[PDB]
Order: sequence, then structure tokens, then C-alpha cells
Amino acid sequence: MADYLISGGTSYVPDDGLTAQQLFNCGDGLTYNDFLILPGYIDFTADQVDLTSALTKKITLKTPLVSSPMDTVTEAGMAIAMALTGGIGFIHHNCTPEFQANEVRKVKKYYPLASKDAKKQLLCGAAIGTHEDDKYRLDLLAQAGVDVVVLDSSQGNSIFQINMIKYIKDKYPNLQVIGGNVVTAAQAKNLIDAGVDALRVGMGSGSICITQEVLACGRPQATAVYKVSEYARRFGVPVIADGGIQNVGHIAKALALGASTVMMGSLLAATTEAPGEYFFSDGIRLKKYRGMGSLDAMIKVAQGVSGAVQDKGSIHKFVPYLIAGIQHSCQDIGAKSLTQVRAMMYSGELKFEKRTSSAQVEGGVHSLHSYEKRLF
Amino acid sequence: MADYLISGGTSYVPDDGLTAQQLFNCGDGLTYNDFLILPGYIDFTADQVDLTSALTKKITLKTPLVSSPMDTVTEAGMAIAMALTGGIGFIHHNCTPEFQANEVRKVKKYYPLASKDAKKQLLCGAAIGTHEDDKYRLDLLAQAGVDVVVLDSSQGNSIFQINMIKYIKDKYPNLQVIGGNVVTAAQAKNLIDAGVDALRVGMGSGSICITQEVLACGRPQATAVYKVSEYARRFGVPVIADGGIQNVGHIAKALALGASTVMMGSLLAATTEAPGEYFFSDGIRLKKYRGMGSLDAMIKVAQGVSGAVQDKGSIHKFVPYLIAGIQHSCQDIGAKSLTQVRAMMYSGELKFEKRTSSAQVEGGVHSLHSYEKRLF
Amino acid sequence: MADYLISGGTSYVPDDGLTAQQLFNCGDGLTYNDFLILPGYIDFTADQVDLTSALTKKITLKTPLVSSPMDTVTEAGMAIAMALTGGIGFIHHNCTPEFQANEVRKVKKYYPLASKDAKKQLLCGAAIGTHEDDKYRLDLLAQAGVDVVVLDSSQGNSIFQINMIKYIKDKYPNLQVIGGNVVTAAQAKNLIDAGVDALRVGMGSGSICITQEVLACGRPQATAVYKVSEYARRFGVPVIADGGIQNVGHIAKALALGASTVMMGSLLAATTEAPGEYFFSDGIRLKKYRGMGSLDAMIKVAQGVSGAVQDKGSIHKFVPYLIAGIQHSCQDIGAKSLTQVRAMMYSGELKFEKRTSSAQVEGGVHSLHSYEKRLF
Amino acid sequence: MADYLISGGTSYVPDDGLTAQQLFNCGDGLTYNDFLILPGYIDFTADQVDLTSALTKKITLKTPLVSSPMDTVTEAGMAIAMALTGGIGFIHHNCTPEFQANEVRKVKKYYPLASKDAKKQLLCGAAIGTHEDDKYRLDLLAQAGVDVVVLDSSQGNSIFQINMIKYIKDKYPNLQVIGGNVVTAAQAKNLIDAGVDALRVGMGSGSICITQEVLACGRPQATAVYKVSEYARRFGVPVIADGGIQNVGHIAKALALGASTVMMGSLLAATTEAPGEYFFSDGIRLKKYRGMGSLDAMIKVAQGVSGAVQDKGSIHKFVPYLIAGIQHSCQDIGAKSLTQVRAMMYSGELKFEKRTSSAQVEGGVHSLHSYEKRLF
Ligand SMILES: NC(=O)c1ccc[n+]([C@@H]2O[C@H](COP(=O)([O-])OP(=O)(O)OC[C@H]3O[C@@H](n4cnc5c(N)ncnc54)[C@H](O)[C@@H]3O)[C@@H](O)[C@H]2O)c1
Ligand SMILES: NC(=O)c1ccc[n+]([C@@H]2O[C@H](COP(=O)([O-])OP(=O)(O)OC[C@H]3O[C@@H](n4cnc5c(N)ncnc54)[C@H](O)[C@@H]3O)[C@@H](O)[C@H]2O)c1
Ligand SMILES: NC(=O)c1ccc[n+]([C@@H]2O[C@H](COP(=O)([O-])OP(=O)(O)OC[C@H]3O[C@@H](n4cnc5c(N)ncnc54)[C@H](O)[C@@H]3O)[C@@H](O)[C@H]2O)c1
Ligand SMILES: NC(=O)c1ccc[n+]([C@@H]2O[C@H](COP(=O)([O-])OP(=O)(O)OC[C@H]3O[C@@H](n4cnc5c(N)ncnc54)[C@H](O)[C@@H]3O)[C@@H](O)[C@H]2O)c1
Ligand SMILES: O=c1[nH]cnc2c1ncn2[C@@H]1O[C@H](COP(=O)(O)O)[C@@H](O)[C@H]1O
Ligand SMILES: O=c1[nH]cnc2c1ncn2[C@@H]1O[C@H](COP(=O)(O)O)[C@@H](O)[C@H]1O
Ligand SMILES: O=c1[nH]cnc2c1ncn2[C@@H]1O[C@H](COP(=O)(O)O)[C@@H](O)[C@H]1O
Ligand SMILES: O=c1[nH]cnc2c1ncn2[C@@H]1O[C@H](COP(=O)(O)O)[C@@H](O)[C@H]1O
Repeated sequence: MADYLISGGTSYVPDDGLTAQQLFNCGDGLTYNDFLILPGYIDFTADQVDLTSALTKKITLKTPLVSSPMDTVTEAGMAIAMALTGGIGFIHHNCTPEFQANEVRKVKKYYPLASKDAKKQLLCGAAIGTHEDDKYRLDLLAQAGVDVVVLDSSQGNSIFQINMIKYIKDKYPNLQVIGGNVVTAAQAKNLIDAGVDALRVGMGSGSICITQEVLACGRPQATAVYKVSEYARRFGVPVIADGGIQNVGHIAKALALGASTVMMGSLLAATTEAPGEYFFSDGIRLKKYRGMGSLDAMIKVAQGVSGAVQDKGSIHKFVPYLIAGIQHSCQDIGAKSLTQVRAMMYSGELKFEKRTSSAQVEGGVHSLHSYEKRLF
Repeated sequence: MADYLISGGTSYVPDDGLTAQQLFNCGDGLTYNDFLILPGYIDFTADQVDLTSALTKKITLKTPLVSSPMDTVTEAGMAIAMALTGGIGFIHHNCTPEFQANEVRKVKKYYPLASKDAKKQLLCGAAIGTHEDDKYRLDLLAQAGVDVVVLDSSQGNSIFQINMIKYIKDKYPNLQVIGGNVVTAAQAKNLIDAGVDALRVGMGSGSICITQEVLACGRPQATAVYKVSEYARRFGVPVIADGGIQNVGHIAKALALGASTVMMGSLLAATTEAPGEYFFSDGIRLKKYRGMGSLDAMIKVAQGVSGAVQDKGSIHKFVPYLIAGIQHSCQDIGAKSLTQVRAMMYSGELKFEKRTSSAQVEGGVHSLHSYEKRLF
Repeated sequence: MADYLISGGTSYVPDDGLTAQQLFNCGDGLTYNDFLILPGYIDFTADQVDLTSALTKKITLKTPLVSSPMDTVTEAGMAIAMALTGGIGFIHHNCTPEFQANEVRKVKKYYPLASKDAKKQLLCGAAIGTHEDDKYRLDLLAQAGVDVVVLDSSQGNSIFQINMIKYIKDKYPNLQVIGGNVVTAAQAKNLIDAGVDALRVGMGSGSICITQEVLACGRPQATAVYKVSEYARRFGVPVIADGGIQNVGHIAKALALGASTVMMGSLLAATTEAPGEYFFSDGIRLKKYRGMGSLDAMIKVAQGVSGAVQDKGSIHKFVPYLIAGIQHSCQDIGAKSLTQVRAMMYSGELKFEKRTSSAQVEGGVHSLHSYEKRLF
Repeated sequence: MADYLISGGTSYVPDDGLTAQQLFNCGDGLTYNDFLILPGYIDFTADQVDLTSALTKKITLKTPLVSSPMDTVTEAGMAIAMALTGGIGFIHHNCTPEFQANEVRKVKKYYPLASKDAKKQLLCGAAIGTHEDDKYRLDLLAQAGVDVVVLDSSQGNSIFQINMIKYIKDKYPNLQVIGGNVVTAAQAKNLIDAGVDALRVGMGSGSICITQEVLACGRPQATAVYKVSEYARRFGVPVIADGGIQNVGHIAKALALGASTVMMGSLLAATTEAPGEYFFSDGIRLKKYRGMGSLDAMIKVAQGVSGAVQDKGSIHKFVPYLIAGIQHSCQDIGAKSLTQVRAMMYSGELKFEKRTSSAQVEGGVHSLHSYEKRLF
């Protein structure tokens, strides 16, 4: 009897570690490789973990991986491919509107967990601009049959973006929009009261964004995804993480801080289904990678740069490594779903820990003469 | 009279420094080269310090140095050698079971402080897997006559490992098991209540483990050895430190934070008794060094890498330098045994101090044009 | 009237900055380039600042610069030279006792502020070992007529060093001894109650000492000079700073934290009056520089290394730059003597400020393509 | 030598106690019997302490005791009396203007330290209202020859009071005004920039004011005198403490927190020179005592009450006890003048200490069956 009715079910479970709530009000600007996740008790293995997540308030996915809408990372090829592996892709807005019209008609008509609708057609998203000339851009791909759109912007709460939500939802109520870019709760309020359906958190944290050093704005991104998902839980709105993703660990860190889908732009760059084409340098196979703020887009200013990244193969051999990396991580946390790991984080059942620079210099590799970092 | 009976024996001993208990609840993730040990009063010299320590609850050793069970660092050669110098070795589990059966029969049959049993045969340990097919692996080396085994696992508290303790101790009660890998108190409870005999603390902190950056799990290791030895003192269970050992100072830091034996994998790599064989690169004598999580072990994922480390000579000329390095350190702390230095740490008689990055950049070498770092 | 008698003399003087007392109990291990000194009101210029300081409780100097007793930095040449510029030199103990006997007889027999005694002979100090065979070393240079000696030791409070003070002061009461190495208050008590005359604070902080990484002992040095001069003010005992001196700013930081004389070993290395001789490497004029813990001194261990430093000219053109660097610093603090700057620090009239790594990366030089760092 | 030039003059002086600056930003609302003053080194005795203080920026007094302008405490009698003992008195404004005109002409025409001007006539102050009909009140006693006036108001920074300063100082520039009532720095700025000459700090803290419980405004008074004298030191403006004075200890606490003169209304009530006349109750000699906010002044509200206090004798036998009580207190602090004790408080040479309720219940009298509290 009394082994049960002193507490009831729960054992002692000592108090070593920091929950996220007292981790992130310390005032430190945390990024991904500055905290990490402490392990706990497991009762399962790596393959029955239900890795489903939500992109908007209605449509949910079999994996939390989404491509970022730039022309140097995704078009209809990787939209097709990431749909067929479970994820979702967007399409950039620096082309003509008929170009993405044809791009969406290519991806829409056209693998067990392939993320298909009630029409059993593959999910497709896109992204539009913010200026009022894009109203003629928007209704064309609305005629093409897009599912979600992303208001790609450097800062979220303009009058322009709020008027675009109040322009879209009273015209196209079944069509669902993504707000962005939101990085605090203060601008997270003005989009949820606008009525937006999900948020896209993170500015200044990309591989190629220098706008933290040019415009002196933004935030560290792992203290941003936490507080935006903290405010956005109050209304049941999922958030989408941008920037600072370099590997598959940061995926799990963004997923355990409240973000439901992780948006990658560099880690999905230099793939077979990425647009453009290859060129060698020092004998290394690579392809170019640039951002919308870079002046290789078109009295200007530049928030992005233009560089290149070495090849990473086809995505159909790449995203199984990423979902297995999320699955082994969610096993070592101790939750057999992403819903359950966000439950354990909001309740405090898993606990984090800070790092120092001396702590991450041991976290990678050290005391070697040379090494061959082979990932899969 | 009254020079004595105001306090009694103890002098004033001013309050400069931080004891470990208020050092490690600051929430900072400390590693070894981020704190250090402040000196105190000595009354002895470097050679009568009784450097004995405990590996499990029954068998104790003349030195706290133990090799790590990987095939790229130890087999029966360095098992023989480190037994004959005082320490203990394990044997990896990525071979056939008859291979370690012959390996244990080679080391068991076969220098004053040579760590021998009541049969006056040398101590030998090993390590097994976790899956239930390893039951046929376990009883074969139990027939060979192993002393301790290590449940080598990335995370400790599975159902599988707890069922292995409850499978072993009711079959082989004199045989003693090592749990692992434990890194918090929360999983330190589920192995001690399972009935495990010692713990192996530290994940993600090796020279070649990238699982802090791949699976986003683990902990900084010097804030891990402290809290696991804090919880494991409550039941009288010693702990074993893994990873992040680069030199002989980190040995003393792990020993002064409550760990009783320090397990090394890279600092004992590239020795004469390490298996494999040498090959030059840039004219530097070196040999390869890889981990079990690396995919040079055999829909996969990789937590380790495969590299190489330059040669460090025979261990019989190497571990006297390591035990003399522990002895000079234990002299400069002010305790003539490791039992007494852990006593002084749990009571608060020695005190630590944090460092900054600017503090360790002076701690090594600086303001030189070139230097020849000669260790012994 | 009432402009005076509300406070009395003192103006408002706002409360921006941190005094040393609340700076150094934060628990951070501060080194020299991690804090700096905030300026205040001046009423003088750089040349009438009385830069006199104290070495022991009796003999005081016209400058706080003292050479460190190693054979690779000082002998009777730089003893003569630094005496003739104001400072004091010691003589290493890794030679035969007749060698320093002749060395002290060379420097003693033999420029306005030349630090001469009541005999009007130049001041000379030395250093002896700790073992009891050095009693025959000690009385020989006592016969030679040395002024102060330094008990050169890695850690201060042995029984051996305390018995050496109780062996010296009852035999040679006018002869004055230097304790060392002390780094906390806890060992600062056992030498002052032994009756030592000054302290030599700092271990593990040299340019060539690796004993923080080998023996895991020591302390960050700018949090060491503060607390040792804090405890040693209570008995009126000056302290001497070792290690971590790279330039002339760290001189002023050690002098403003309570240390009265700054002992340099690398910044006075590679000079004309340093012993040994020159040799080129890559066409750079340089000479070797090694420590007593390095195994180029003679079952061993090594706490120092052996390297080299590029040439810095004659000291008679070098220490005027150092005393002018202390003078401009003491001008910018706002105290026309070193006694007054330690008064302003113990009272709280000057205030410090922490730095971050991002703060010192701007403190040096940045945003240049190349630069020519010319010091004087 | 070196007993001096390590610090310079000052001895160690340990760090027990709290200076006022870190006492009063704790956020606690301190009153007088909630902190107290720790003693220090003395070098004098109780009678040569120069107890002079300042009332305005020009005229200074031989004692810091000033009566409060109510009709139930002071008129021309106690104005004459407290002038002749050193202090200064004001005259209430709830009479006709010709009444205080005659009152000031009685006190002005008319004992060694008797506070007389360059005309060798006794100092006299008064107080006027705030409404614009009081301009005819003001010039009449300006014709009578008053020295200072007090803008008696519940809250200080009205437009009305600032316009009264800008009405007075451009008409009557030699005439000096007192602002009030100020209780924070926020309203202390708007009167000093108005150009007021001293402040009268404290609202809601009187013996008879209930405006903290009626209007929910004010502040605890000993955390008010500190921060108003903190802001008013920046412009060299003295402040005057009201309310919460019950004895002679609170005088010393208000004087050691930066206030230069202490204004009493109840402790100078029930004296021989107080107006009105006596009446017995329970056989106890007493006289009535009421405030301006009480509706025994004339759609109303009431901030004061109307009561009575028992007799305390003539003031010429009473204020020598008060100045001897300030003198013994200033002796036990360790400053031979009030200017020097405010110097020691702003520099931090004296230190305070908080109390608890359990700490003041021992501070008075306890463990007695009865006691006869005889004051002088
Ligand atoms: N982490 C991120 O996602 C991130 C962060 C920063 C920048 N960026 C990229 O930078 C790109 C361009 O940045 P941008 O916001 O400066 O250009 P934009 O086209 O995205 O936004 C338009 C610019 O003009 C303003 N604007 C919006 N509507 C306007 C209207 N009717 N009239 C006049 N001005 C209007 C906006 O403030 C903005 O500066 C974006 O497409 C985005 O992809 C991305
Ligand atoms: N610091 C360290 O010591 C450390 C840290 C991380 C990884 N590693 C190395 O990584 C190696 C492999 O890591 P690993 O744990 O992923 O492989 P493993 O063979 O050690 O463990 C088996 C894997 O499958 C799961 N498992 C256990 N029993 C199972 C069963 N009956 N059925 C199905 N699944 C079961 C486990 O969770 C684990 O992921 C380990 O041998 C270890 O040496 C070491
Ligand atoms: N910052 C510094 O100044 C610093 C710090 C560390 C080391 N060092 C250098 O390192 C040198 C050598 O270091 P060390 O202290 O190990 O050698 P040492 O000769 O200075 O001291 C003797 C060693 O044996 C022990 N000892 C002392 N008296 C003994 C006795 N009668 N019998 C037996 N043992 C005795 C001491 O603990 C010490 O380890 C020192 O000369 C010092 O210059 C300097
Ligand atoms: N600790 C203290 O000293 C203290 C604190 C509170 C109240 N009091 C006493 O309370 C007495 C009355 O308090 P009070 O301030 O309410 O009355 P008041 O006569 O002192 O002030 C006039 C009142 O009307 C307002 N006022 C000022 N000028 C005005 C103007 N031209 N036209 C219209 N309104 C104007 C003021 O806000 C105030 O409420 C005061 O005389 C004061 O002595 C003293
Ligand atoms: O030009 C740019 N300037 C700033 N941010 C950009 C730019 N282009 C793309 N981004 C953002 O950077 C993210 C990709 O960052 P990554 O994870 O480092 O690849 C995208 O999802 C966008 O939100
Ligand atoms: O492949 C791996 N991935 C993660 N950790 C490993 C791996 N192989 C060995 N380890 C751990 O790393 C430790 C050695 O770390 P080292 O002290 O840096 O050499 C071993 O004791 C193991 O616990
Ligand atoms: O061999 C050694 N090991 C550790 N410390 C040394 C050694 N030799 C000299 N030192 C100390 O290092 C100081 C010089 O440090 P520097 O200021 O970096 O040159 C000397 O004053 C000695 O106290
Ligand atoms: O009627 C009133 N209501 C609120 N405060 C008053 C009143 N009358 C006088 N005061 C203030 O109370 C102070 C006297 O407080 P005491 O020190 O307790 O006697 C005077 O100096 C006035 O500032």
C-alpha cells in the first residue's frame, strides 16, 4: 500500500538540471551549441517513436523538416522530393508570378509517408512578398491550388503584413498563412491578433544573414524559438525555426524548445534536387548558395551574402539520416513522440544545462592528429 | 589553555575559495579546464601518499587508472600491462564472443603493486553489449573467469540494462557489473535501485564522440562527475569518469570531484600495447583511433569518428608519469590519500575557483616565439 | 556656507563602476586582461608621481620592478643593471652554492635612483631552495652579504618552509626572507604566523608554467594578488606578483590590486644583460627561456617548458619605458603615488570593470589589414 | 617605512556593516526604528563636537532643531524661545495674514548661540499657503522682515508651487523659500529646477497624519530622507525631515542619513511655549495637538486627526537634553561634527544594520515587572 500512496505513481526523480523556464530568463543569449538536453528514462526503441508534427493549425506532417523559400535552395524539384519523404517545401518569390504558378502546377499534379491531402495530392507551400503588387501574385497561385503561404519579411509586424493577413483571410479563408519574421513575444502578439496561422521565428541567425551585424537587430535564435513558442502556445499556434541549423543535433534542440517544425536552408543546400548546377573549386564539388538580402538578388543595402557549400548528395538518402537523428535524440530524451517531448519540456520533466566555451571545445573532437568525420 | 578551548584544534583558515557544493549549482556547465583546485597546508612528501582507490564495492586498486573498452585502444596486451602496473582494463564487445573468451583466458593465466586477487591472478575486466543475444556472450567469459563487466551503452537507464542487472545478479551474484552511461542523478537512481555495483559517468565528452552535436544529449563532464558522485555517495557506490581526459591534470580534477577511478581512452591510445599497428603520416609515427559510435565499427547513424593520434611510447614508462602526476597534485592539494582528498572535498576543506577564457589563455603557455613541450 | 557643510569637501562623485571588493567575490577567476581600471580626476602630470614602493617590511625601492630568480633570466649582470636603475634582482638556486657566492660578491662590490643601502652599496637579493642541505647554501651567501632571500617553492606552506623561517630568523634576524608561493589567504596565514617578511604570490601563471594543466593547482593570478594583498594588509606585509605579465599594463593592474612589487620573468627575458647568448631562428634574433619545473633543469615530472623569446634590447633603455608606462597609468587613475592608488583602491575611490571576450577583442587592435606594433 | 606605504595612513578597518547606499536599494521601506548606526573609533569627547548645520543655502544654524508650522505647536513664543536656544521656528498659515504679520513683528524686534543675523536680530521663519490669494499674505510678512518661508503643501510638485517659486525669486531674490513636501527624487527635480532653496521631506509620517491610510500616498520616512538628500546633494541643497520623530535617537538617525535639520511637531508639542493652554484628563497635565489636515482646521476630506499629548516642560530645559543627545550620538558614531558624519556616510566610513521586529522588542525594555522611564 504505502509504497504507492505517499506520492502516487511517480518515484523520487532527483532535481539535477535546469528546466527551460529558469534556463531562459537568466538574460543570456543562448544559441543551440550553448545548451544541451539531459537524458532520462526510456521504455522503447528508436523506430516506433511517432515523429509527427504540425505545420499550421490544420495540416500536420509526418516529419518536422521544411525547406526555406530561397531560389538558391528550393524549387519544384525539392518540393516534390521533400513532399515524397514527408516534409513540405516552399517556393521563393524573386521570380515572375507565372514562374511560381507553373512551379506549383508542376509539384501539385505529379513515399508511404508522403504527406498528401484529402485529394491525395502532395502538399505544397510557397511564399509571397509583402508589397501590394503581390496581390496579383497571390491569387494566381491560389488558382494554382497552393496550401500554405509564407509572408517572407525581415521583420514581421508591419502594417503591411497585418493588412495582408486581413486581406487574405477574409478573401481566402481556407488558405492558411505563415507570419514572419517574429523573434519576440512583442511582435508575436500583433500577428496572432491579426489572425495568422503559424509563425516563422528567427532573424539574423542564418548561415548567410549578416543582418545582426549590419542592422543590429534580431536575437540569438535558441532564446528566440523558446519565447516565441512560449507565447504562441497560449493560442495554440505552431512556430517554425529559421537559421543556425548546421547539423541534426540543432534540429532536436529546436524541437525540444517548443518549435514544431525546423526550417533549413543551408543543410538542405548543395543537394541533387537543389536548383542551379554544380561547379568545382579546388577539385571540390559544390554549388552556390545566396540569400534574399544579398545584392545578387537583383541606393541599396545588403543583409545577406553569396557563397557556396560543398555537395551533400540526394535528399532521399539524406533526410532518412535526419529523421533517424531526430529519432535517436528523442529516444535519448525519453519521449516516444515530439508531442510528448514538448509536454515534458513545458511540464519540466526534462532538464537542460548551460555550456561554456571550454565545454563545447570538448564537445566536438579534440586531441587527435587528424580525423575523418563520416556522418552516415 | 584558552588558545585551545575557543575553537579546539582548528586554526582560523580564512574563507577564500568556493567549495564544490556552491560551485556546481551555479548552473554553469563546467568542464575540467574551467575550474581548478586551490592549494592548502601539506605535511608530507610525494611518495608516501597512499594512492589506492576503489573500482567496485568489493575490489579496490592500487591506482585509479582504467582503460576504456574499445577495440582501438585496449585488448589483452594492455590488459596484462595495466594490471601489472596496478590498474585494470576492459575488453571491447565488437568481436565474436569466443574472441574475448580467448582474450580473457590469455590475460588471466599469464609489478609489486600488480592488483592480484585471492587466487593471486591478475584482475581482469571486460564489457558486454546490451541486447539479449549477449547472454550467450556473458556466460562464456563468466566461464573464463572475468571479474567485472561493463554494460557499454550510450544512455544508461533502458529497460534492457535494468533487466540485465536483474538477469545477472540473480544468476551470478559474485560477478559484479558496471552501469553506464549515467550522467545525471535521475538516471543514477534507476541503476542503483536496479542494484548495480558502480557507475560509468560521462557521455558526449570523449575525444571522438560527437553525440553532443549529433544527438544533442549528454552533459559537460566535470559537472557530471560531481553530481553523479554526489548521488552515488548516498549508497556507497563508486563512479568512473569517461571522456575529456587530455593530460594528467584532468585526472586529478576528476579524482577531486568524487570520481574514484578515471577511465581514459585517448591518453592511453597510441601506445606500444595498444592493438593494431603503426603507420606514418608527414613522417609522424601514429596509429588509428576510432569509437564504437563511428561507422567504422561494422539505415545507420554515427556518434563517433575515426582518426589517429601520435605515439606515446610504452605504458610501463607512461603510467609512472601519470601516478607521479597524481601524487604531486595530491601533495599540492594537501591530502595524503585520495580518500582524504574526497573527504576534504565533501567536508569543504579544499576549495575550487572558476576560470574565464582569458584565464585559461594564460594558464597554458603564452608570450613565446616557440616552445618544446616536454612532459617527462 | 551650505555649499560646504552638507557633505564637507567631497563633491557628488557618481557611483558608476565596481570597487575591487565587490569585483572579486563574484566567484569569477579574473586574470589581468579580464578587468581594467576606470579613470578619475587628476591634478598633476606624469613625472612628479612618487613611484616608490616596498619590497619587504624594512627596505623600500624607487621602482616596483623585480626580476624573477631563474638561471635563464637573471644573474649578476641584470642584478647590477636593475639595481642601478632602481629595482632589485634575485639569483637562482640551481647552481653550486659557491657559484652564487661569487655572484653575490660580484654584484655587491661593483643611476641617481640606484637603490643603495646605508653602506651605499647596491641592493642584492637571491633565492635558495627548501631542502635542509641548503643550510650550507644559505650561510655562505649570508657571509657574502645578501639582503633578502626568496624561498622558491611551487607551493608555500610546507613544514619545510615554515621550519626554514624558524631556522633563519632566530639565527639571522636582520636577514629578511620572502615566502612563496602563496596563492590563497589560507596559506598566507601559515607564513605570516611563521614570521615571514613578504610574500610571493602567483603559481601556475607564468609564461612557461604548465602546472595548472599538469598538477591542476594554482589560481587565476589577478584574483590571487588581490586576496593575498587583502589578507597581508592585516599584518602590514607586502606581496610580490608572479606570472602572467606580458606588457606594461599588467604591471599597473597588479600594482592597483594591492601588490607592491611586480616580478617579471618573461618580459625581462631576451635582454642584453640576461645570461646565455643569442641564436637566430628564421632570421629572428632570440635567446632561450626555460623554467625550473622544466626537465631541462637537470622518475621525474615537469611543470615548466623550454622555449625562446625574441630580443628586447638593453634594460637601461627598456625599464625607462616601463616606469613611464606605470607613471602614465598612475596619472590616468588619478593618484600621484602608488601608495595613494592602493589607498584609493582599499577605500573604493577608484573602480574597476569586467570585460568579456568580445570586449577584449576590441581592446587590442582590429579592422586592419596589417599593423606595425611599435612600443617605444 | 613599509608599515606606511602599503596602504597609506588608513589601517585595515574590517568590512562588517552595511553602508547606506546598499542598505536602501534593497526595496524595503525602512523607518527610523528599523535600522541603526554601528559605532566606530572616537578621538574626542561630547562637548567640543561642532553641532552646526545648514537650513538653507545661505543661512546656517547652531543646532539642527526646527519647529513645524502648525498652530497647535508653534507661534511667536516658541519662535522666540527656539531662536534663543539656537534653532529656528516657523509660523502657521491658518490665521489671518495680519495675525502672522504681528507675530513676526513680535519675534523679530524682541542665548550665547542664539542664531542672530547681520542686524543681530533673531532669525525668524514662517510658512504660507499655496493659493494665489496668499500673494497678499506673502508681501505683508516680507514687509515685516521674515527670513525664510515654507510652502506648506501635502504634495510638492504642483504647477502652483513651481509658479510660486518663479513668482517669489524674481520679486524677492534675497528672500529664501522652502519646498515641500517632496518625498522622492522625481519630485525633488521639479523643485530644484524651479530654483527652490531647501526641501522639506516627509509626508504621511507624522504622529497625527493618516494620509498614508486615507490617500494611500507618501513613503516610509527614513527611506525618504536618504534618497531626497541623495538627490539634493547633487545641487548642494539641504533637506528638512518631517514626521516620525518620537525621541532623540530618531534625530540622530535623520541627521546621519543626509538630512541637515530635523523638524519636530509632536516632540516639541505640550511645552510651556506652545500656544493654547493646559487641561487635565485622568489627572494628567496635557494639551491638545492637531494637524492641518484634520477637520478641526476650519465636501471635505481629512488627512490629520485631533488629539493631545502630555506635558514636557519648558523648552529651555528640554532642547539642552536634545542637543546633548545628538552630541552623545555623534560621539558614538565617531565624527566630531555633523558635516563629518554626513561625510563618513556618503563615503561609507560608518555602516548601518537592519533590524527585525524581534530585534526591536529587545531594543527597548523587556523582562521587567514595571519600570520608570526617566529621560533627563
Ligand atoms: N531570418 C530571415 O528569415 C530573414 C531575416 C532578414 C532578412 N531576410 C530576407 O531578407 C529579404 C528582404 O528583406 P526586406 O524585408 O528588407 O525586403 P522585403 O521585400 O522582404 O520587405 C520590403 C521592405 O520595404 C518595406 N515594406 C514592406 N511593405 C512596403 C510597402 N508597401 N511600401 C514600402 N515599403 C514596404 C519593408 O519594411 C521592407 O524593408 C527578405 O525577402 C527575407 O527573405 C530573411
Ligand atoms: N561516453 C560514452 O561512453 C558513450 C557515449 C555514447 C556512445 N557511446 C558508444 O556508442 C556505442 C553504441 O551506441 P548505442 O547505444 O546507440 O548502441 P548499443 O549497442 O550500445 O545500444 C543498443 C541501441 O538499441 C537500443 N537497444 C538496447 N537494447 C535493445 C534491444 N533489445 N532491442 C532493441 N534496441 C535495443 C539502445 O537504445 C541503443 O540505441 C556504444 O557501444 C558506446 O560504446 C559511448
Ligand atoms: N609561479 C611559481 O613561482 C612556480 C610555481 C610552480 C613551480 N615553480 C618552480 O618549480 C621549481 C620546482 O618545483 P618543486 O616545488 O616541485 O621543487 P622544489 O625543489 O622547489 O621543492 C621540493 C619538492 O619536494 C618537496 N620538499 C620540500 N622539502 C622537502 C624535503 N626535506 N624532503 C623531501 N621533499 C621536500 C616539495 O614539496 C617539492 O615538491 C621550483 O624551484 C619553482 O621555481 C614556480
Ligand atoms: N508631512 C506633511 O508635511 C503633510 C502631509 C500631508 C498633509 N499635510 C498638511 O495638510 C495641509 C492641507 O493639505 P492640502 O495640500 O490638501 O491643502 P493645501 O491648502 O495645503 O493645498 C491646496 C489643495 O488644493 C490644491 N491646490 C493648490 N493650489 C491650488 C489652486 N490655485 N487652485 C485649486 N487648488 C489648488 C492642492 O493640490 C491641495 O490639495 C497642508 O497645509 C499640510 O500642512 C502635511
Ligand atoms: O538574405 C538573407 N538575409 C538574412 N536571412 C536570410 C536570408 N536568406 C534567407 N534567410 C533566412 O535564413 C534561413 C536559413 O538559415 P540557415 O538555417 O543558416 O540555412 C532561411 O530560412 C531564411 O529565414
Ligand atoms: O564512439 C563513441 N561515441 C561516443 N563516446 C565514445 C565512443 N567510443 C568511446 N566513447 C567514450 O569515450 C571515452 C573516451 O574518451 P577520451 O577520454 O576522450 O578518450 C570512452 O571511455 C567511452 O566512454
Ligand atoms: O618552471 C616553472 N614552472 C612554474 N612556474 C615557474 C617556473 N619557472 C618560473 N616560474 C614562475 O614564473 C614566473 C615568471 O612568469 P612570467 O611573468 O610569465 O615570466 C616566475 O617569477 C616564477 O615564479
Ligand atoms: O494634518 C496633517 N496631516 C498630515 N501631516 C501633517 C499634518 N500636520 C502636520 N503634518 C506634518 O507632520 C509633521 C510633524 O510630525 P511629527 O514629527 O510626528 O510631530 C509636521 O512637520 C508636518 O510636516
